[PDB]
Amino acid sequence: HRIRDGDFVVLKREDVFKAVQVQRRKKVTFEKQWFYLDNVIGHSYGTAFEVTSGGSLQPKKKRKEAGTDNRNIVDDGKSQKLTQDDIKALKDKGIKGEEIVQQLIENSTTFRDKTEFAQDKYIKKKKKKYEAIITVVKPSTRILSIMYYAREPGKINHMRYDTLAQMLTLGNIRAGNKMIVMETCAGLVLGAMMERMGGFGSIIQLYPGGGPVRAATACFGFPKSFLSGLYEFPLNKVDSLLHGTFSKDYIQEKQRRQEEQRKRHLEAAALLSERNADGLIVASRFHPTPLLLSLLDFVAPSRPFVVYCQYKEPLLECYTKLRERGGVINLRLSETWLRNYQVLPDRSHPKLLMSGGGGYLLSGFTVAMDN
Amino acid sequence: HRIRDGDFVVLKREDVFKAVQVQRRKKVTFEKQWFYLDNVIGHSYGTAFEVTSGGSLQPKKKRKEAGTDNRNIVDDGKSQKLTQDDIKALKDKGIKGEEIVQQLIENSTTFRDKTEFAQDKYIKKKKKKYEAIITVVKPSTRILSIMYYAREPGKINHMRYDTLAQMLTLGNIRAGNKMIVMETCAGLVLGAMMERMGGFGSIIQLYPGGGPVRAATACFGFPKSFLSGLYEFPLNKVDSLLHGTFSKDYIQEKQRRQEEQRKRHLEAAALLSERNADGLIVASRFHPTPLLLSLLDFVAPSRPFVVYCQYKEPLLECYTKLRERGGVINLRLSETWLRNYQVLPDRSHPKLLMSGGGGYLLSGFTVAMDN
Amino acid sequence: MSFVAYEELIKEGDTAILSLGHGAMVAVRVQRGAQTQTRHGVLRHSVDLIGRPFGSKVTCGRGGWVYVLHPTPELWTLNLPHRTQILYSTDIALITMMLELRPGSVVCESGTGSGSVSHAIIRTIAPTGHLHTVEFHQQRAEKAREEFQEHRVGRWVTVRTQDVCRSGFGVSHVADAVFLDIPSPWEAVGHAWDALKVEGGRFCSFSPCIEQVQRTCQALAARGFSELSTLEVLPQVYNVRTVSLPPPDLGTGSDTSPFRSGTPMKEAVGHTGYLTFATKTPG
Amino acid sequence: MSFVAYEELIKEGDTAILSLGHGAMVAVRVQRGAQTQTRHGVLRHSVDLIGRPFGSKVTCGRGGWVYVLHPTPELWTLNLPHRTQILYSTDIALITMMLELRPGSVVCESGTGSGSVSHAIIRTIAPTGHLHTVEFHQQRAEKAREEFQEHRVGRWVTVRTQDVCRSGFGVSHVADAVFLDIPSPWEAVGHAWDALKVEGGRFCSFSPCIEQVQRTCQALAARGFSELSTLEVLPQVYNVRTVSLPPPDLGTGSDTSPFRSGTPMKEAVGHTGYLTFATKTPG
RNA sequence: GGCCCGGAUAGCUCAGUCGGUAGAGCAUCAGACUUUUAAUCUGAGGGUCCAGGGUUCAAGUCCCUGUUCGGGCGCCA
RNA sequence: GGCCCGGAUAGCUCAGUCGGUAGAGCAUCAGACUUUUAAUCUGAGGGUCCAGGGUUCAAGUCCCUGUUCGGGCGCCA
Ligand SMILES: Nc1ncnc2c1ncn2[C@@H]1O[C@H](CSCC[C@H](N)C(=O)O)[C@@H](O)[C@H]1O
Ligand SMILES: Nc1ncnc2c1ncn2[C@@H]1O[C@H](CSCC[C@H](N)C(=O)O)[C@@H](O)[C@H]1O
Ligand code: NA
Ligand code: NA
Repeated sequence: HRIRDGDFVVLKREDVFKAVQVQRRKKVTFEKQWFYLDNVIGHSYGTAFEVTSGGSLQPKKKRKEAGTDNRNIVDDGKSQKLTQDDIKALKDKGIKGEEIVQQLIENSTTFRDKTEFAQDKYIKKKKKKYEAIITVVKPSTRILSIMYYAREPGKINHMRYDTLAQMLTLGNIRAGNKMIVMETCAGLVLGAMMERMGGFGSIIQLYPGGGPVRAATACFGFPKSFLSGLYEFPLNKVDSLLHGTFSKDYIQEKQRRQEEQRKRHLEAAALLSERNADGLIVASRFHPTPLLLSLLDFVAPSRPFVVYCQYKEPLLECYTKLRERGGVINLRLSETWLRNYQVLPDRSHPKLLMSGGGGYLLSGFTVAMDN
Repeated sequence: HRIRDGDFVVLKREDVFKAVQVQRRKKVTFEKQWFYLDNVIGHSYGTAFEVTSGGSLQPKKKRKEAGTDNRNIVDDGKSQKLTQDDIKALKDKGIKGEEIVQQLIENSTTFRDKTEFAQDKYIKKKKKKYEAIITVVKPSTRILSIMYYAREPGKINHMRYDTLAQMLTLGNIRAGNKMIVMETCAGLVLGAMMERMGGFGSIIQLYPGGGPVRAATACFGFPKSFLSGLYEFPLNKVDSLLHGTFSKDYIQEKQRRQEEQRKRHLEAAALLSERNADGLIVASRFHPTPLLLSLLDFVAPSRPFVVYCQYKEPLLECYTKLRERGGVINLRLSETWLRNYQVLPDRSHPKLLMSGGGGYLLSGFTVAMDN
Repeated sequence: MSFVAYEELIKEGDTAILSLGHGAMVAVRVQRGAQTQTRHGVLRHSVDLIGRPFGSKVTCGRGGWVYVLHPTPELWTLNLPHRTQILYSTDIALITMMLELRPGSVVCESGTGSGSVSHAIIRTIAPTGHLHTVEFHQQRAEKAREEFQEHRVGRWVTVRTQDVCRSGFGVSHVADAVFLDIPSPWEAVGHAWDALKVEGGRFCSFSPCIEQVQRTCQALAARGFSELSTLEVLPQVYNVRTVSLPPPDLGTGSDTSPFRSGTPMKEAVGHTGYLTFATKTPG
Repeated sequence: MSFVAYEELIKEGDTAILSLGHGAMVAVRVQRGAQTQTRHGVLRHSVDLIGRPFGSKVTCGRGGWVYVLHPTPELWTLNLPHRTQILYSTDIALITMMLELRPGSVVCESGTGSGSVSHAIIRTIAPTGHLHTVEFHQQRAEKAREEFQEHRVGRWVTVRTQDVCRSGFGVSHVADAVFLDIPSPWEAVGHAWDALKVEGGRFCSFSPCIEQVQRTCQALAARGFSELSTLEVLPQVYNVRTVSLPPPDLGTGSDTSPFRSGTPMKEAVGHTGYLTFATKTPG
């Protein structure tokens, strides 16, 4: 609803995002600056901000002759009539920023001779550097998936956000499902699944190493209620399961977690043994082929599965292997290309075409085996 | 300049192309019709035409209430007040076509209630079927490359026209060069190279089987003067060359060709032996890797080469192998995506994004070997 | 069925999806006494379908066989009767995530069209959310209501037959998200704002033509919408084939071995439409 | 050199391209007594370059080395001094073929800019063709003339310093092709028609923004141009790497083998501009 | 009796239950070859999707009818 | 004396002559483990590119200066 202390949150400046948890009297950095989040409270999500003295102040939500050609515009280097030393003074003096802009404009001999568009562009370039405006928004799969692909793409195996969206849809992720996921994407996929399940149903997370990564998952700010249906089970004990051959003051706290974890793992293994899961989602740094061939056995017939891979070649093998094994139908190897656009009056065009580094997907439905 | 008998030519209707040679009293088909080309002469290239009685007639170069919504438009199936039998009558009667349109409009109850755009669209659909207009244009790499990719893409290994263009540029094809080409693209690549060389320099074509394919090449309508610099040499005798170990009334005509071909082949082998070629172009149905590793030996240092392949994987190996062999620099594995646009008032958007089936290119420059 | 919950067994009234080989498929309404003909033979519902579990191989007639799949919006989208051009699952996936749709979401939509997006939304916002959709074509509106009842999702959706650009969505300040798929969405931007909660929400419009996008963006800005983004998403699908390029004959008597490739099914990927997103916040 | 003919040996006045490893490169004007510094050491022209053949490995200083490449428009495009944004070889390749450029072609161009396209055209239309290019910025115009003389291609090109939209290209009814790279090309469509031969020819305009394209297409149609086509070409470049995805630990004690992949150098391919083509015919 | 389902592009004729329809064969032509009213092998040329109407947004993976080829059900819709 | 060339993103510090800069290391933290003012192994968190100006079309693979790290040339520009 409205912002509050302890709330997990995402900061946005232009298209740049960074997630943080709000704490009274705590220092965090964002794009070359230092904040104290105390001042951002009681304000609605979508609120804007500016830095001042280490503290953020609530700013408003909102806030002509020109040439035709550049035929006589020359790059003398002597167009701005104030120095690289003068310039620091204005900041060292801690003036607003909007005035630093107005000053730079006024001291530009060429500005008036520039085209209206060239002018608009000159200003936008200056504002972006001197008028640092920070927005505070609510965490969501949209925002967190876009943040991660831009800020830490290696942590999520370069899974682009449009690709993540396809996985959620192709896997028919929804409330009530019993879902199996195997992710090394910092818990982003897990969290996205959890958002779309809304606390209804169950998720069984297979993890490598000593535990599941859920750094991203935490950024979502989920209720405790969503944890009751969340299970985890070590990936190294999967083979045993498909064969049935599966089994001073903190030392106690360590005994508590180890047994309460043992417990939660036994429950999880029971649920898996039922082999009646409503879907399978795989997105990891590991080779997918063996993961699928094993994990599908936990999935019920007429259920969707989706496998992500940063590379295509591994999914080609997995396609062929699933075709030998059988038990699947409507196999589809896919990729999505994403293009974003600048839409301005008389200045409309595409910016970037994201392709090849957004990843690949292999999807299909389970079916009953021949016997 | 202007159209004449014997001229190689390309026919165009909408975006559909077909190449043919003009002959007096000769029957050819084009998109469900029969022509006699006799009538198309003395006319300038770019001229338009219509069929009538098996003959083409020169036509001119050139030649309002509506609704807002379709909320009350229903698909009764009873909107056109003339029958599927009535319709043949108009054609069986051999009427113009424009009137068949005007009639269809007049007998459409819904037309007046349609949007202006929906109307424009309705007409365009009808004109395209009843107002068959044929343009006659001059052969060029542009037109022939677009024709082949649309009409016979398998004949040219699915090399899209933008990809062909890149090859010509990356290989710095120009007048004066001594070029080596190995093509199974019906002679399209050969012809494109010949257009850009303008009769200056030399081309040595390595062919498989009993001879080089030049069906497409013939569509260009090149002067005899371009043949003097054109050489051919069998691909099966290449290994011998790099080792120096290379050697009732028509029966005579067969002896003439066989010796005059033997001759032309000896010249070609001499030119190759000089190992001073200005570039190498490869586009075939054969695996490229061995072709390159052999053929580059005929190429001089500081010269560009370009290899086409419908598939990427083969070029990955070739990249690695060239890297072992050495003698190359600035290796570049590339692909081009092509997008075309509909540009109309209030109706502007992309149509198709051509990708993956246009092919791949491996390019670089030769350099001197270490010794 | 249902569309909103997986069930083990096929029952009467269920919409079942038959896979006919390749990727071809057909949707079927299961009724006692009913028959369905396919290229692999005949299916008699009362004995071949009803009572049987989804995902099973169903023998048809002369030894022919078929697989029967549980319905989903994605499968429905590929088998539903077109009364309009529809959105496919690639655009729908992006729309759903960027609108931040989830269980409990209240969503406004126009136009309903053939219900492809409608079903996806319902699947996503159930069991606590609701969809207020709008269609100014009486027949399409009613056909949509019929399907929603047949598929047993009427609880989560209300169809209103009216012009969204004059009369709005039929609700005010209740929606977390608004989705537009109409020819003149800039004339509905005000109503979208009115439909969205005062606390704020998300907006998305689908337009084939860039001039429609330009007008939409202009209207969004003027009304107070923020975080404007215009995107296009393009699906590419690959066939998995083994290919072998024959070695050339150089006259000589390993580096020419067969390989797996992922080749595009089509040489060209088409354009559906641009997707323009925005955010509503107080201030 | 020359730009229009391959020569075996490096000589004074030649523009040589040095490859510095990776894909990095630098262009150099070869002069006696001159020195060039690179990350691999120093090159003394009079002894390390002059007299030596292109394609050779040149030892520099402390045992460092470089390769020296013969100039081409493509290499020049990647090493020339920007006085403007320029077109790269992918757009130039398409422009060249679609304009039907060949030896003997007469071509009109505006604006000259930094001469990237100019050099490509000259390479293509030599030895019999000619380029009439136009640039209304005095300094850019003169810098272009200087380069053309330095590269010994002045014979094939004439630079005229004037406004193409008011005064045209400086010639009339002589051109087989017209190429526009300016902000307001719709104001030059009439002059393009006047510049092209009466017998006809080809037209191409490069514009970053779709609104510029729309105006251009409108003007082309009104003036009598035909065969209007608007295209965009997008280059994708791949790095060839061997990758190995580690097998997962399922607890078990072949299908996880390393592989060659072609991965994009960049996760996104940018937009340069739209290319609008058309044809002029009498009638 | 009818109903249901699937096809139609090259001169002709075909094309897979893996999400297998720009892939082929026949025939024709050329080269090579020997066995010559000619055979054989290799290769090449040949492709824009049956016709008509309706309709979707200003993007058809839409619909109806006609012709024709095929599969299935049974006197029921 | 100067000139030329190349670098600067994570708290810190690095990154290849194949067209090798979202790739890492250090440190920190967690898990496991034993040797516990703690070690070891494994894993995790941490990224938007030094600062300022100019300029290209309404797309920078553009330029100048400052700070600082490094390579090279020689008293020449
Ligand atoms: N002003 C308006 N008010 C309500 N509906 C409208 C409208 N303008 C157009 N429409 C309806 O919007 C629909 C667009 S087709 C939309 C299809 C839909 N997205 C799907 O996936 O199924 C049409 O059915 C049309 O009747
Ligand atoms: N009306 C006009 N007449 C002549 N030149 C113009 C012009 N309008 C813009 N220009 C020039 O056109 C150029 C566009 S930059 C073009 C770069 C060029 N295509 C290249 O590859 O190098 C600018 O230098 C500008 O000065
Ligand atoms: Na046929
Ligand atoms: Na640093």
